[PDB]
Amino acid sequence: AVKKFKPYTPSRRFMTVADFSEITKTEPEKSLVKPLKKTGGRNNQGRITVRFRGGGHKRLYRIIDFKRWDKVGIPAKVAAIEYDPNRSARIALLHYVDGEKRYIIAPDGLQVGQQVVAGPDAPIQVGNALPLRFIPVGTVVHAVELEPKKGAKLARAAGTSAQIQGREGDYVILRLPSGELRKVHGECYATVGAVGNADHKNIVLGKAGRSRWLGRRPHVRGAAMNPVDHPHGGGEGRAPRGRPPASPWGWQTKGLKTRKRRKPSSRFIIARRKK
Amino acid sequence: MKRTWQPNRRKRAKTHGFRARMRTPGGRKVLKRRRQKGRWRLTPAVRK
RNA sequence: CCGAGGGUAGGGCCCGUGACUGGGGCGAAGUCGUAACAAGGUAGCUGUACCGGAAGGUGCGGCUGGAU
RNA sequence: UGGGAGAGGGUGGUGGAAUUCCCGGAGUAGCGGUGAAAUGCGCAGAUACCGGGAGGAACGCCGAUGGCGAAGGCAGCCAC
RNA sequence: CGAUGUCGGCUCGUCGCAUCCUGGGGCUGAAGAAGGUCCCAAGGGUUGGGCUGUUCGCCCAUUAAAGCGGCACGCGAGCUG
RNA sequence: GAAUGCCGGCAUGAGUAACGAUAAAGAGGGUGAGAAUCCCUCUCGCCGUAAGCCCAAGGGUUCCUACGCAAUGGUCGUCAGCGUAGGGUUAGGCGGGACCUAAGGUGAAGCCGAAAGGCGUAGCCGAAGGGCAGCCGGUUAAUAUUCCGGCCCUUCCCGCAGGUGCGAUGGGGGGACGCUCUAGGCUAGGGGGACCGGAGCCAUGGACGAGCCCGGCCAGAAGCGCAGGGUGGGAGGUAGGCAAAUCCGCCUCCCAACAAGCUCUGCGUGGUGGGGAAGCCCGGGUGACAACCCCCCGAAGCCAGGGAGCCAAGAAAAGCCUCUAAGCACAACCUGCGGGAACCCGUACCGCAAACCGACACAGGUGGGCGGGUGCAAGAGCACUCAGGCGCGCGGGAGAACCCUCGCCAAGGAACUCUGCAAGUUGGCCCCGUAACUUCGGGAGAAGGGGUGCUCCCUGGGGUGAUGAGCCCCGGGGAGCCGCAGUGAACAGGCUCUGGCGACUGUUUACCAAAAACACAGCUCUCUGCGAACUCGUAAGAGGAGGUAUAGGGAGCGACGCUUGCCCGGUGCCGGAAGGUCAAGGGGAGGGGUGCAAGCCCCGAACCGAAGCCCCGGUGAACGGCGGCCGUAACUAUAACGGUCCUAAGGUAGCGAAAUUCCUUGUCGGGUAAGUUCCGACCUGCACGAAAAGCGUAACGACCGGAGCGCUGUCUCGGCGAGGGACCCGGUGAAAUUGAACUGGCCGUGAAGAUGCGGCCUACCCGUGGCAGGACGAAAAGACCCCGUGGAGCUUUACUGCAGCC
RNA sequence: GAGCUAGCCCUGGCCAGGGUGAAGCUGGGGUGAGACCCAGUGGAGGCCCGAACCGGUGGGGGAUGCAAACCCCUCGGAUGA
RNA sequence: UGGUUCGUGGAGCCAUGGGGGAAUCUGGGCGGACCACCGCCUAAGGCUAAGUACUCCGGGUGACCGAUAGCGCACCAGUAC
Ligand SMILES: CC[C@H]1OC(=O)[C@H](C)C(=O)[C@H](C)[C@@H](O[C@@H]2O[C@H](C)C[C@H](N(C)C)[C@H]2O)[C@@H](C)C[C@@H](C)C(=O)/C=C/[C@]1(C)O
Ligand SMILES: [K+]
Ligand SMILES: [Mg+2]
Ligand SMILES: [Mg+2]
Ligand SMILES: [Mg+2]
Ligand SMILES: [Mg+2]
Ligand SMILES: [Mg+2]
Ligand SMILES: [Mg+2]
Ligand SMILES: [Mg+2]
Ligand SMILES: [Mg+2]
Ligand SMILES: [Mg+2]
Ligand SMILES: [Mg+2]
Ligand SMILES: [Mg+2]
Ligand SMILES: [Mg+2]
Ligand SMILES: [Mg+2]
Ligand SMILES: [Mg+2]
Ligand SMILES: [Mg+2]
Ligand SMILES: [Mg+2]
Ligand SMILES: [Mg+2]
Ligand SMILES: [Mg+2]
Ligand SMILES: [Mg+2]
Ligand SMILES: [Mg+2]
Ligand SMILES: [Mg+2]
Ligand SMILES: [Mg+2]
Ligand SMILES: [Mg+2]
Ligand SMILES: [Mg+2]
Ligand SMILES: [Mg+2]
Ligand SMILES: [Mg+2]
Ligand SMILES: [Mg+2]
Ligand SMILES: [Mg+2]
Ligand SMILES: [Mg+2]
Ligand SMILES: [Mg+2]
Ligand SMILES: [Mg+2]
Ligand SMILES: [Mg+2]
Ligand SMILES: [Mg+2]
Ligand SMILES: [Mg+2]
Ligand SMILES: [Mg+2]
Ligand SMILES: [Mg+2]
Ligand SMILES: [Mg+2]
Ligand SMILES: [Mg+2]
Ligand SMILES: [Mg+2]
Ligand SMILES: [Mg+2]
Ligand SMILES: [Mg+2]
Ligand SMILES: [Mg+2]
Ligand SMILES: [Mg+2]
Ligand SMILES: [Mg+2]
Ligand SMILES: [Mg+2]
Ligand SMILES: [Mg+2]
Ligand SMILES: [Mg+2]
Ligand SMILES: [Mg+2]
Ligand SMILES: [Mg+2]
Ligand SMILES: [Mg+2]
Ligand SMILES: [Mg+2]
Ligand SMILES: [Mg+2]
Ligand SMILES: [Mg+2]
Ligand SMILES: [Mg+2]
Ligand SMILES: [Mg+2]
Ligand SMILES: [Mg+2]
Ligand SMILES: [Mg+2]
Ligand SMILES: [Mg+2]
Ligand SMILES: [Mg+2]
Ligand SMILES: [Mg+2]
Ligand SMILES: [Mg+2]
Ligand SMILES: [Mg+2]
Ligand SMILES: [Mg+2]
Ligand SMILES: [Mg+2]
Ligand SMILES: [Mg+2]
Ligand SMILES: [Mg+2]
Ligand SMILES: [Mg+2]
Ligand SMILES: [Mg+2]
Ligand SMILES: [Mg+2]
Ligand SMILES: [Mg+2]
Ligand SMILES: [Mg+2]
Ligand SMILES: [Mg+2]
Ligand SMILES: [Mg+2]
Ligand SMILES: [Mg+2]
Ligand SMILES: [Mg+2]
Ligand SMILES: [Mg+2]
Ligand SMILES: [Mg+2]
Ligand SMILES: [Mg+2]
Ligand SMILES: [Mg+2]
Ligand SMILES: [Mg+2]
Ligand SMILES: [Mg+2]
Ligand SMILES: [Mg+2]
Ligand SMILES: [Mg+2]
Ligand SMILES: [Mg+2]
Ligand SMILES: [Mg+2]
Ligand SMILES: [Mg+2]
Ligand SMILES: [Mg+2]
Ligand SMILES: [Mg+2]
Ligand SMILES: [Mg+2]
Ligand SMILES: [Mg+2]
Ligand SMILES: [Mg+2]
Ligand SMILES: [Mg+2]
Ligand SMILES: [Mg+2]
Ligand SMILES: [Mg+2]
Ligand SMILES: [Mg+2]
Ligand SMILES: [Mg+2]
Ligand SMILES: [Mg+2]
Ligand SMILES: [Mg+2]
Ligand SMILES: [Mg+2]
Ligand SMILES: [Mg+2]
Ligand SMILES: [Mg+2]
Ligand SMILES: [Mg+2]
Ligand SMILES: [Mg+2]
Ligand SMILES: [Mg+2]
Ligand SMILES: [Mg+2]
Ligand SMILES: [Mg+2]
Ligand SMILES: [Mg+2]
Ligand SMILES: [Mg+2]
Ligand SMILES: [Mg+2]
Ligand SMILES: [Mg+2]
Ligand SMILES: [Mg+2]
Ligand SMILES: [Mg+2]
Ligand SMILES: [Mg+2]
Ligand SMILES: [Mg+2]
Ligand SMILES: [Mg+2]
Ligand SMILES: [Mg+2]
Ligand SMILES: [Mg+2]
Ligand SMILES: [Mg+2]
Ligand SMILES: [Mg+2]
Ligand SMILES: [Mg+2]
Ligand SMILES: [Mg+2]
Ligand SMILES: [Mg+2]
Ligand SMILES: [Mg+2]
Ligand SMILES: [Mg+2]
Ligand SMILES: [Mg+2]
Ligand SMILES: [Mg+2]
Ligand SMILES: [Mg+2]
Ligand SMILES: [Mg+2]
Ligand SMILES: [Mg+2]
Ligand SMILES: [Mg+2]
Ligand SMILES: [Mg+2]
Ligand SMILES: [Mg+2]
Ligand SMILES: [Mg+2]
Ligand SMILES: [Mg+2]
Ligand SMILES: [Mg+2]
Ligand SMILES: [Mg+2]
Ligand SMILES: [Mg+2]
Ligand SMILES: [Mg+2]
Ligand SMILES: [Mg+2]
Ligand SMILES: [Mg+2]
Ligand SMILES: [Mg+2]
Ligand SMILES: [Mg+2]
Ligand SMILES: [Mg+2]
Ligand SMILES: [Mg+2]
Ligand SMILES: [Mg+2]
Ligand SMILES: [Mg+2]
Ligand SMILES: [Mg+2]
Ligand SMILES: [Mg+2]
Ligand SMILES: [Mg+2]
Ligand SMILES: [Mg+2]
Ligand SMILES: [Mg+2]
Ligand SMILES: [Mg+2]
Ligand SMILES: [Mg+2]
Ligand SMILES: [Mg+2]
Ligand SMILES: [Mg+2]
Ligand SMILES: [Mg+2]
Ligand SMILES: [Mg+2]
Ligand SMILES: [Mg+2]
Ligand SMILES: [Mg+2]
Ligand SMILES: [Mg+2]
Ligand SMILES: [Mg+2]
Ligand SMILES: [Mg+2]
Ligand SMILES: [Mg+2]
Ligand SMILES: [Mg+2]
Ligand SMILES: [Mg+2]
Ligand SMILES: [Mg+2]
Ligand SMILES: [Mg+2]
Ligand SMILES: [Mg+2]
Ligand SMILES: [Mg+2]
Ligand SMILES: [Mg+2]
Ligand SMILES: [Mg+2]
Ligand SMILES: [Mg+2]
Ligand SMILES: [Mg+2]
Ligand SMILES: [Mg+2]
Ligand SMILES: [Mg+2]
Ligand SMILES: [Mg+2]
Ligand SMILES: [Mg+2]
Ligand SMILES: [Mg+2]
Ligand SMILES: [Mg+2]
Ligand SMILES: [Mg+2]
Ligand SMILES: [Mg+2]
Ligand SMILES: [Mg+2]
Ligand SMILES: [Mg+2]
Ligand SMILES: [Mg+2]
Ligand SMILES: [Mg+2]
Ligand SMILES: [Mg+2]
Ligand SMILES: [Mg+2]
Ligand SMILES: [Mg+2]
Ligand SMILES: [Mg+2]
Ligand SMILES: [Mg+2]
Ligand SMILES: [Mg+2]
Ligand SMILES: [Mg+2]
Ligand SMILES: [Mg+2]
Ligand SMILES: [Mg+2]
Ligand SMILES: [Mg+2]
Ligand SMILES: [Mg+2]
Ligand SMILES: [Mg+2]
Ligand SMILES: [Mg+2]
Ligand SMILES: [Mg+2]
Ligand SMILES: [Mg+2]
Ligand SMILES: [Mg+2]
Ligand SMILES: [Mg+2]
Ligand SMILES: [Mg+2]
Ligand SMILES: [Mg+2]
Ligand SMILES: [Mg+2]
Ligand SMILES: [Mg+2]
Ligand SMILES: [Mg+2]
Ligand SMILES: [Mg+2]
Ligand SMILES: [Mg+2]
Ligand SMILES: [Mg+2]
Ligand SMILES: [Mg+2]
Ligand SMILES: [Mg+2]
Ligand SMILES: [Mg+2]
Ligand SMILES: [Mg+2]
Ligand SMILES: [Mg+2]
Ligand SMILES: [Mg+2]
Ligand SMILES: [Mg+2]
Ligand SMILES: [Mg+2]
Ligand SMILES: [Mg+2]
Ligand SMILES: [Mg+2]
Ligand SMILES: [Mg+2]
Ligand SMILES: [Mg+2]
Ligand SMILES: [Mg+2]
Ligand SMILES: [Mg+2]
Ligand SMILES: [Mg+2]
Ligand SMILES: [Mg+2]
Ligand SMILES: [Mg+2]
Ligand SMILES: [Mg+2]
Ligand SMILES: [Mg+2]
Ligand SMILES: [Mg+2]
Ligand SMILES: [Mg+2]
Ligand SMILES: [Mg+2]
Ligand SMILES: [Mg+2]
Ligand SMILES: [Mg+2]
Ligand SMILES: [Mg+2]
Ligand SMILES: [Mg+2]
Ligand SMILES: [Mg+2]
Ligand SMILES: [Mg+2]
Ligand SMILES: [Mg+2]
Ligand SMILES: [Mg+2]
Ligand SMILES: [Mg+2]
Ligand SMILES: [Mg+2]
Ligand SMILES: [Mg+2]
Ligand SMILES: [Mg+2]
Ligand SMILES: [Mg+2]
Ligand SMILES: [Mg+2]
Ligand SMILES: [Mg+2]
Ligand SMILES: [Mg+2]
Ligand SMILES: [Mg+2]
Ligand SMILES: [Mg+2]
Ligand SMILES: [Mg+2]
């Protein structure tokens, strides 16, 4: 769990990598991948709309099953656990007794060779998927649909988890990975357990070059630019911001709430986020 | 040192060529003007 | 060949000494407070941590070498 | 070999009292605090009372001058 | 101001004299030696170094002496930067 | 007659600079009206990981031959990439199309936009990626995997034979993949041979020799051999692969699992077809019936989709195999054989350059492959050389100053200078040895030394082969020889001590700045619950992301260590269903106009009425800020201490004459003979200070300070020598500039610095090589500075609007 | 107008040779078992030296240039951002 | 909000982006806010020659040019570059 290195180079001093101990298959399923078109941050106009993207490692997309309710009552064996470069979680390859194969994001505690199943009847065991209304209150859970049949949306990053606090009406109350308390419909599926690879957050990139491999190009401070470029531009020598800290587009970036006031979801959010 | 003109037959006909001018209103006005001035060639030569 | 020693370079140990700096001891009648000895007027002491002109204070845990 | 007491250790679970916050109700002119006050909180509806919800910590009675451990130390209850 | 390149250093001089040294003098509170002060004198001479961009100055070791000033603060179609 | 006017023409500078790498030339013969320059020969020199040879791009006849020399060629020209004419590029297999998909572009359906237009799944287009059949030699003045020779191969059509449930733009398999390291066996390529073949050679003192010199191959179907790649076989069930399916997928059972078998490539052999040198003759003949063998080195290439380890987790689609649906099983497909058919476009030539990009026959720039040998530890490094290619399209003399590039130097050795700038020194390999400090990796090639050639003798292990000889790679030991000197030549660190800044490798002002600046791992704040926030767009649509709070955006700080204090009064942001103010709208007290009148029309107070602002709170790794004056101790001095005024609060730790200190070279210490710099200290900090972070910090740095050693032409202080220029002769022949010129010194005068005025002095006429004081010398209508009710970038609590948001 | 230049997207290619010797594995020691130690093996890395290639540090030359950014000597990176 | 001479003006008229929303002659618009009288005209469908504009083209004519003029072009010019 997080391997360090000897300081035999200045960058190896602090660079740490994952242990990869839970991986059991080093190549993807040839029928479950398709090429992932790198955007480099540029949109259909050819315009940079997200800055500092691009130049990272070539990748293939693993088609993940964020529905699960496709195959109610059809068990599947956990055949392997693999690396996916498109998310922080690991992925679990499932051989359905159908002969169908699919990926799910691999929760913590999963083990190759066990069995998983989805549906109202499913037992409350790591890997099983159920509509939220059938899962006991207080269960930790991931891959939650935000609306019935729309796809697992919440709790998908490595180590994240959501907890069913209680129920009212057709809706159940979850505490999200951000500490938010939110109502989600009871028909919404979810999978029990937390997402695996929790040590993902203790990784130290270690050098500039590791951000580049991930496609993260260098971020330039507004204070290093000129008035034409950014509200923090200019100054003779260094300069404090000398005005409320703004983004490149001039909106304040220190506390200014940006969520839309009249949003229809506000009726389903019980309490804003945590720390 | 390396200079600005680096000829490329494929780049030429795809940027200034006849079929490129006909795809936009601005390119068509070029040819309209260029015809109206009696220019002997509407479009740069490139040997395909 | 060896060789007293001379020469070159680099280490180790000890002694003297140094602008200045740190506390220590001692010094009949200096300044500031009053922490301990009575429950010493907030019981004291304690390891540690933080803080404060100073003795000290305070938090956590501990001891009775604590009075009623 | 056959037995016996015990807060001895570790892991995993789990119960109620109470404090705090938030929601709702009902209700009004102060609450809180000290040696005495004041800061503070309260008509933007506090305190006191009821209902619900969220969370963390410590285990009241039994508890004793008691028991266990090499010492430090170990106290709700359940299982290994 | 349709441009007179601006500090200092180097190189290369040349001039003035209110003379730093050498030469000639008077006065001296000039015994001697060595000084003080003024007069005459521009022929020649007027060192090497440490610090600083420095001019200047301070210091070290000497010296007969280690002079002051001018020449677009002499000298960038001569160099340095 | 002037506009630094416009256009043209012609002068000055001037027979001046220059003639484009310092790789280099000389002679003989020839051609021609004419020759340093063209052709031929010999001699010399230069490149040889190229300055040699293939390929691609770009260029577009420049290629070959004949005849020419006006211009082009920096001179010449008889020559040429020039002029005229004639000739030259040949493919089922090479490259591209009639095949595939990539980003991207386009775009049925569909969406959007005043118009023009913008998007957009499928589809289609799009290549140097995938896929797909030719190798050797010969021939031409000029093309050749293209013509010809030999030996091979593919696809389409039709036929015959045999086989089979045939059949597709649909299902499935496959195609199908990274980086680093790398095994086995081969080939490419190279080295040696006492062997095989070869025209000759014996010089000049010796050698007739195991002598010298030249050469000892290439391609090749099936089969076979060696080395490798891919690959389980059978049955039962099936609900999944958007219909079907015997294929695939999943489960169960049997058999076989480092194999074998089957299959596909590489290499070898292989019927057969080729090639074949020095030398000597005149590109050709001969050599020649040429020989065509053994040994060794050996890839980065091949077998290959090989293996291992690793994290950053490494295209698609067709060809192809298989599965079946309609349909059809007189068909259709598969296999083999045979004949027939096989289209379009490119192909010349230059191609690190005189033919491409740079206005030039321009010292610049331009992607891929091959790139020999010997020695130096390796190598594509360095030196020399093969093959092949050149001597750079002005030359001949001379032997000045001065310039560039280069060599050396007595004694001294940084005294030079802003600075050791520059140049010395050091220099590879092997062995010995190697400090503070440290994050234990390092600092480290620290430092400092010793060795290095050749001959003879003995000796150890390795690859090949076989276990031996031979060949080849690594050594150990002993005795000697020579020189000033043995990495004898070329290529190849000077070192240390101590400060500042920045952790680090990186990045940057193309073309005056490479840095301390930017970035950077890491830290904190804050926003965002997904049709996310945010960003681009009028929009649709996109990016964010086929991601989901261990995620994503924004901001500051900048590895790491130890830390980051107090102030929320003002601005910002966060919260606050009360209160105040609040526009449209609601309301309608009450007036007004007009009409004979019902009516029509106008204005209008209270009162309700959003966000915003006001108001009450919170909030600093949010904008920011963090006092003054007076007094006090048993010597003096200084104040732990007290007084009072003010503030929102009064700068904590740490550091300090500092990249910050004005006074200032502060003061004291160190270093020095001497230290405005440097280091260490003190603290009256003009005017440090804690994420515009504070203080340290091993390692790192073409950064910037200070010092020492070494060593030097930097210097005292210069001298000599080399080449390339300058100089002279022959050839060609510019430039800016230029009112006109018959254009001297001084002292004056003058718009205040006079060749040109006054007075005096000096001076025969004209040049060449030189130096730069003047012609307020040339160049650029001064960038500084001011002015203009000139302009542009940028800012904000300047004004007024706009997008955006509420 | 992105045939220059800046960034990104798709698909290809390139980086002689030498040095250092991480994790891992193996063996030995050690212990109750361990950690840990030693040796061999291995071949990591914005590691080290140095061509090609990419740069442009310092000086000199050039300055109507060979060149509207060049030449020479010196120097940086050279498996990687 | 646009048009008109009309820039919010006492601002009608014409047109229309939004909200409300009739009537068929005893219906409706206008005569510069509005009201009355007096008058003018019949919206929410369409077409319609001529008289007006211009000169790529062809003629005729100049107190128009005469090769630096007149078109950029008298000529192989939108060419060479
Ligand atoms: C590299 C070569 C060029 O020269 C220069 O760059 C040198 C460094 C210059 O300084 C030049 C001479 C500039 O001239 C100076 O400009 C100053 C503001 C004013 C000076 N003047 C006495 C006051 C004046 O001499 C320049 C404005 C004039 C140029 C355009 C010029 O005419 C020639 C330029 C060169 C020769 O190409
Ligand atoms: K100025
Ligand atoms: Mg590490
Ligand atoms: Mg390691
Ligand atoms: Mg894992
Ligand atoms: Mg794949
Ligand atoms: Mg696929
Ligand atoms: Mg981007
Ligand atoms: Mg696009
Ligand atoms: Mg586009
Ligand atoms: Mg962005
Ligand atoms: Mg993963
Ligand atoms: Mg829901
Ligand atoms: Mg990546
Ligand atoms: Mg940054
Ligand atoms: Mg800046
Ligand atoms: Mg801009
Ligand atoms: Mg701005
Ligand atoms: Mg600013
Ligand atoms: Mg800036
Ligand atoms: Mg700035
Ligand atoms: Mg500043
Ligand atoms: Mg700045
Ligand atoms: Mg700031
Ligand atoms: Mg400010
Ligand atoms: Mg701002
Ligand atoms: Mg916003
Ligand atoms: Mg929230
Ligand atoms: Mg180009
Ligand atoms: Mg092309
Ligand atoms: Mg092309
Ligand atoms: Mg192109
Ligand atoms: Mg083109
Ligand atoms: Mg024509
Ligand atoms: Mg055109
Ligand atoms: Mg002696
Ligand atoms: Mg006390
Ligand atoms: Mg006391
Ligand atoms: Mg007490
Ligand atoms: Mg006591
Ligand atoms: Mg105090
Ligand atoms: Mg306290
Ligand atoms: Mg206590
Ligand atoms: Mg007591
Ligand atoms: Mg009220
Ligand atoms: Mg002036
Ligand atoms: Mg002038
Ligand atoms: Mg001038
Ligand atoms: Mg001038
Ligand atoms: Mg005298
Ligand atoms: Mg006298
Ligand atoms: Mg006397
Ligand atoms: Mg004199
Ligand atoms: Mg001085
Ligand atoms: Mg001066
Ligand atoms: Mg001074
Ligand atoms: Mg004297
Ligand atoms: Mg003066
Ligand atoms: Mg001067
Ligand atoms: Mg001068
Ligand atoms: Mg100059
Ligand atoms: Mg000067
Ligand atoms: Mg001059
Ligand atoms: Mg001069
Ligand atoms: Mg300077
Ligand atoms: Mg006139
Ligand atoms: Mg002129
Ligand atoms: Mg003019
Ligand atoms: Mg003119
Ligand atoms: Mg002219
Ligand atoms: Mg003349
Ligand atoms: Mg002339
Ligand atoms: Mg002339
Ligand atoms: Mg002339
Ligand atoms: Mg002359
Ligand atoms: Mg010239
Ligand atoms: Mg020249
Ligand atoms: Mg000769
Ligand atoms: Mg002739
Ligand atoms: Mg000739
Ligand atoms: Mg001739
Ligand atoms: Mg060679
Ligand atoms: Mg051309
Ligand atoms: Mg040819
Ligand atoms: Mg002729
Ligand atoms: Mg000619
Ligand atoms: Mg001629
Ligand atoms: Mg002639
Ligand atoms: Mg000519
Ligand atoms: Mg000629
Ligand atoms: Mg020429
Ligand atoms: Mg030809
Ligand atoms: Mg042809
Ligand atoms: Mg053929
Ligand atoms: Mg070809
Ligand atoms: Mg066809
Ligand atoms: Mg296609
Ligand atoms: Mg389109
Ligand atoms: Mg296309
Ligand atoms: Mg292709
Ligand atoms: Mg062949
Ligand atoms: Mg012929
Ligand atoms: Mg068959
Ligand atoms: Mg079939
Ligand atoms: Mg098929
Ligand atoms: Mg590929
Ligand atoms: Mg890797
Ligand atoms: Mg071969
Ligand atoms: Mg060899
Ligand atoms: Mg010979
Ligand atoms: Mg195999
Ligand atoms: Mg022959
Ligand atoms: Mg014969
Ligand atoms: Mg493999
Ligand atoms: Mg595709
Ligand atoms: Mg039939
Ligand atoms: Mg055809
Ligand atoms: Mg053709
Ligand atoms: Mg050809
Ligand atoms: Mg040529
Ligand atoms: Mg060629
Ligand atoms: Mg080149
Ligand atoms: Mg090439
Ligand atoms: Mg030439
Ligand atoms: Mg050239
Ligand atoms: Mg070669
Ligand atoms: Mg070597
Ligand atoms: Mg050359
Ligand atoms: Mg030449
Ligand atoms: Mg000459
Ligand atoms: Mg001469
Ligand atoms: Mg000599
Ligand atoms: Mg000599
Ligand atoms: Mg010497
Ligand atoms: Mg010395
Ligand atoms: Mg010395
Ligand atoms: Mg110097
Ligand atoms: Mg200095
Ligand atoms: Mg220095
Ligand atoms: Mg040297
Ligand atoms: Mg050397
Ligand atoms: Mg160490
Ligand atoms: Mg050494
Ligand atoms: Mg040595
Ligand atoms: Mg010898
Ligand atoms: Mg063997
Ligand atoms: Mg020697
Ligand atoms: Mg070296
Ligand atoms: Mg300093
Ligand atoms: Mg740096
Ligand atoms: Mg640091
Ligand atoms: Mg740092
Ligand atoms: Mg850094
Ligand atoms: Mg620059
Ligand atoms: Mg610039
Ligand atoms: Mg430039
Ligand atoms: Mg420069
Ligand atoms: Mg700079
Ligand atoms: Mg640099
Ligand atoms: Mg920068
Ligand atoms: Mg930090
Ligand atoms: Mg926008
Ligand atoms: Mg999206
Ligand atoms: Mg997407
Ligand atoms: Mg930075
Ligand atoms: Mg910073
Ligand atoms: Mg430390
Ligand atoms: Mg505040
Ligand atoms: Mg505030
Ligand atoms: Mg407040
Ligand atoms: Mg309204
Ligand atoms: Mg009336
Ligand atoms: Mg309001
Ligand atoms: Mg403030
Ligand atoms: Mg302060
Ligand atoms: Mg404080
Ligand atoms: Mg503190
Ligand atoms: Mg100080
Ligand atoms: Mg300061
Ligand atoms: Mg100072
Ligand atoms: Mg100062
Ligand atoms: Mg001083
Ligand atoms: Mg001293
Ligand atoms: Mg200091
Ligand atoms: Mg002081
Ligand atoms: Mg500061
Ligand atoms: Mg700040
Ligand atoms: Mg600052
Ligand atoms: Mg510091
Ligand atoms: Mg440090
Ligand atoms: Mg340290
Ligand atoms: Mg650096
Ligand atoms: Mg640097
Ligand atoms: Mg010299
Ligand atoms: Mg010479
Ligand atoms: Mg000529
Ligand atoms: Mg005249
Ligand atoms: Mg005259
Ligand atoms: Mg005057
Ligand atoms: Mg005068
Ligand atoms: Mg005169
Ligand atoms: Mg006159
Ligand atoms: Mg007169
Ligand atoms: Mg006169
Ligand atoms: Mg005279
Ligand atoms: Mg002459
Ligand atoms: Mg002359
Ligand atoms: Mg002159
Ligand atoms: Mg002058
Ligand atoms: Mg002008
Ligand atoms: Mg002017
Ligand atoms: Mg100007
Ligand atoms: Mg300027
Ligand atoms: Mg002014
Ligand atoms: Mg004004
Ligand atoms: Mg004015
Ligand atoms: Mg203005
Ligand atoms: Mg402006
Ligand atoms: Mg580009
Ligand atoms: Mg391009
Ligand atoms: Mg490389
Ligand atoms: Mg090793
Ligand atoms: Mg490296
Ligand atoms: Mg350079
Ligand atoms: Mg460059
Ligand atoms: Mg140098
Ligand atoms: Mg220049
Ligand atoms: Mg160069
Ligand atoms: Mg060089
Ligand atoms: Mg290197
Ligand atoms: Mg390398
Ligand atoms: Mg008005
Ligand atoms: Mg109006
Ligand atoms: Mg109106
Ligand atoms: Mg009717
Ligand atoms: Mg009527
Ligand atoms: Mg009516
Ligand atoms: Mg109307
Ligand atoms: Mg009306
Ligand atoms: Mg009317
Ligand atoms: Mg009226
Ligand atoms: Mg009318
Ligand atoms: Mg009508
Ligand atoms: Mg008409
Ligand atoms: Mg008409
Ligand atoms: Mg006519
Ligand atoms: Mg006429
Ligand atoms: Mg004419
Ligand atoms: Mg005319
Ligand atoms: Mg015309
Ligand atoms: Mg003309
Ligand atoms: Mg043209
Ligand atoms: Mg022409």
